[PDB]
Amino acid sequence: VSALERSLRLTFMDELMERARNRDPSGVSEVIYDMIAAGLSPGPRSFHGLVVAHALNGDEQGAMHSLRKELGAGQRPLPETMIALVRLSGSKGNAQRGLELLAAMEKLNYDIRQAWLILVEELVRTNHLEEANKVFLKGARGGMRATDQLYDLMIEEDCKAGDHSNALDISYEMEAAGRFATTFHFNCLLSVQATCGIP
Amino acid sequence: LSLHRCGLPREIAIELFQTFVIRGLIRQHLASNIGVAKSQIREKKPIVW
Amino acid sequence: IDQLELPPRIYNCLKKSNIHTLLDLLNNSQEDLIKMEHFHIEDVKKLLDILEKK
Amino acid sequence: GIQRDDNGRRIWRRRTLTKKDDMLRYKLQRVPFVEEQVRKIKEVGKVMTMDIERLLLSEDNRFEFVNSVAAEATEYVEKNRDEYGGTKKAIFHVLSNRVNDLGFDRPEAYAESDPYKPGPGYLKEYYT
Amino acid sequence: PFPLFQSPASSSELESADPDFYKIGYVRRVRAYGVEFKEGPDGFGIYASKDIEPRRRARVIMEIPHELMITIRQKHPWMFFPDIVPIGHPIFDIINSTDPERDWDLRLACLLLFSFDREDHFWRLYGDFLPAADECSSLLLATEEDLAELQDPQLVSTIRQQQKRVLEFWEKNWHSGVPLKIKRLAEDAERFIWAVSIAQTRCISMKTRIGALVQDLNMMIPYADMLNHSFEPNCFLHWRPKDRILEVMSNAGQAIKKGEEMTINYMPGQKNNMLMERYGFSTPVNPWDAIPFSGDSRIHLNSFLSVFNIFGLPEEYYHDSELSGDDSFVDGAVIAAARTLPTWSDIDLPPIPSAERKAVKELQDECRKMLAEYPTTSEQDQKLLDSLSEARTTFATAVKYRMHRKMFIGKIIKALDIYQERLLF
Amino acid sequence: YKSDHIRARQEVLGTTIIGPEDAPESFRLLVRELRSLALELNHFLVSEKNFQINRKEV
Ligand SMILES: Nc1ncnc2c1ncn2[C@@H]1O[C@H](CSCC[C@H](N)C(=O)O)[C@@H](O)[C@H]1O
Repeated sequence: VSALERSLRLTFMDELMERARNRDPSGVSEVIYDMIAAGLSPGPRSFHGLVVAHALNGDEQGAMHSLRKELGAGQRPLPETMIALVRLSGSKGNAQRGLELLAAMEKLNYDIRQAWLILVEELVRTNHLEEANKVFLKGARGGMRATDQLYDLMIEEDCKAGDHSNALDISYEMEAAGRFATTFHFNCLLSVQATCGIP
Repeated sequence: LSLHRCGLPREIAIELFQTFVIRGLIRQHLASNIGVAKSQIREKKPIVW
Repeated sequence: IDQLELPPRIYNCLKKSNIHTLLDLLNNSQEDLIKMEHFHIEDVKKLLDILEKK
Repeated sequence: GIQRDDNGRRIWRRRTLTKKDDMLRYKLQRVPFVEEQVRKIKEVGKVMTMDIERLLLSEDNRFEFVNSVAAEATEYVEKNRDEYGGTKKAIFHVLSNRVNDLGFDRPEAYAESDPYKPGPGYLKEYYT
Repeated sequence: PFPLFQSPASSSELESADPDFYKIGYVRRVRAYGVEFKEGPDGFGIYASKDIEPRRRARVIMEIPHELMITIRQKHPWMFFPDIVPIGHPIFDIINSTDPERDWDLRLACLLLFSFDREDHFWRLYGDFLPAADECSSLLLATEEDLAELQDPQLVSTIRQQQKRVLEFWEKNWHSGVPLKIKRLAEDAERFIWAVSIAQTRCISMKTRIGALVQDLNMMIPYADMLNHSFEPNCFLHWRPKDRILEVMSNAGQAIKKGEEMTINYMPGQKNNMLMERYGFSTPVNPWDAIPFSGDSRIHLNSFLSVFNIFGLPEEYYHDSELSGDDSFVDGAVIAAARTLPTWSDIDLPPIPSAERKAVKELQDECRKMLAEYPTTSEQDQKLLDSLSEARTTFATAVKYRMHRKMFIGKIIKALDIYQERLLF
Repeated sequence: YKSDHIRARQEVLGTTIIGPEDAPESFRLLVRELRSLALELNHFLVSEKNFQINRKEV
């Protein structure tokens, strides 16, 4: 590797991040274009700035377009890019897109669990509780253990929404995951059972 | 006999394990179907025991 | 091992160890031969080259 | 602590039992005449009996253990219908696997053949 | 290819242990499966006698009956299981006159000395395989010469604080007026120091169910303390309550190759100073060692985590081997850097490589200062150890502790170096 | 099915030849006898998931 070769990457990537952090994917498209003109092949982190530019503005279609271009070039995407993709999908509640990306990470042999937590949290954050149940349970049946906060957050939201059927199933998964339901978890379940009319 | 074993006669064992013997005959292709096996059991072939 | 032109001491030790066939001799190891009573390290060397000629 | 000789190699005190253990000389012997017992135990099937208890030793509730065994046995037969009908039993295969999971060695499903069976039509009459 | 034609007939520092060592336990229903005990200049150790093919669940490695152990409750009242102290014995008054939370080691030392005096107790035989006062690596036995060389005012102050506490406890409870049955336990002050050193360096706290009772016991399990420490253990300790057997079980689905050492984590996550204070040893690959740092400069740890294939939450930081391919550099040492280094992160904000490059050298500009603070270098200390041929083992550990800390600073200097250049790609 | 239970015993041979959820006939017969005495014996399964009460037909 030439000494000035890394300098050219530094100069290019010192500027791409500015466009990446200023939320303008259009400007980033030329930076990689002149980077192709520069002669050196694109890198996984080169698309990272392109991906986040779409993610910051909320270009879910643009984020996928940047992803396949990274795939089209033929290098493994960075996990940070993958994590940003599922988080963007969770922000818009696109459950089908989120699970498809998570399957790619497992096919890419990455840590799906940490990204799986963020996607579930985002759906709860965006009040997509029903979709969050689908994502959380499917990961729960797999064997991965969620965080203590996620179990508390997910159960409480379901009981507030009258979703005791999903909350109880989630609570059972938590028990099998190695965490036992404390008084807090039972209190959430009782908030719904007390209204069923059967003491 | 051992403490955990019991001896069953052939005519009593075959009555109790009627279904399982038929399954074994079908599984190992000795009997094509249930009807052949039941007739074969009544024939008391050496394979049945 | 009778047909193998072994030294008389080598032959007697193998027979004492209930080793009669060439196949039985091959299935043993050099360590399995050293542990025999009247068998030494130099003997397993001369035993091998006899088999090598065959 | 660290001690080395001229050659640079490390010399350490070989920790050895200074005193004498009475039970050491009273327990290393093995009985020589249990060949017929060990063969009978394997043929009868008592070897699984010890294994069944051994699994229960690490278990918390024996009713959960049998439910887990039954659940896993049902899973085995669903995958391979045409395997657990005769000499191999679904439940015995589970027990043999669970012992092998602990790191020990057992024959698959504790199945044993009759090496001295003369002919296909000859079935071993039991001396009652 | 016949066995006769094939002629099969390193690691010289490790020799097979005395056969009596396993035999005296074997007669007491102690079984070790697929492993053997080897000893060397460092000490004992358990090494696999064969390849451990992984199974669906954890594989049993060792079994220790309860009656061979010395156990005392962590919480008052102090009840001893496999009860060895007779009712009315004066040694109980010494034990009962201890700090409920600070003197756990002292209460085990009294039992340890008491067990050696008992003729029928198993530990009077197993005590011969314990390291002597000079062989033990506990810092509690170290003098000022080793403590001064340790180069850690905080750690030295703690060690010297413990020495006063232990020595004064012996003075109070082993005066001239004690009964002979108590006096013979600790004829001199030095022996009690060794007893506390063994208790600190070999206690294994664990919640065990004995019959219908569940409690936390400061246990003294034999043959299980011999397992060395590693923050990525290949086996763990499991208590089987039905037969009161402590099972050593290898991690489920993990293969152990021939000759590989079996290790357990003494503590879940701790720094090397804690390990030196408790066990008197340090590991350069500790994923919990920290270092004070100014908060002015920080980097994007997410980029730092990914470039070394580190995933999971900070509570579960770990490195992926197959993703990195070989990556001989990455170990547990760099994982600690992911925690102790000042870092910044937003939802998805990408970092500025130039700003980080502006800061990586600035970060490394500070990193050269701590190494300059210690007069010796990392290679200077290990070179001295090879040249050294007559010194206490605590001196070597004190050398190792500062060497590991210096390398931990040296490791992160290289870690930031590779991270800085790899950020461009 | 190893008793007076027509539905289960009908296919229990065939499950063991190739390789419940309903009340037994005795209980169903018991209901009719109580049903003949102007007594309505009802078996409900209140669900533990969503508290959905369903009447098990007897
Ligand atoms: N991972 C490790 N690295 C270095 N020393 C270790 C170690 N694990 C244990 N030790 C040593 O063992 C002591 C704890 S007791 C463990 C038994 C000891 N290894 C023996 O051979 O008898 C520590 O004080 C240290 O001296």
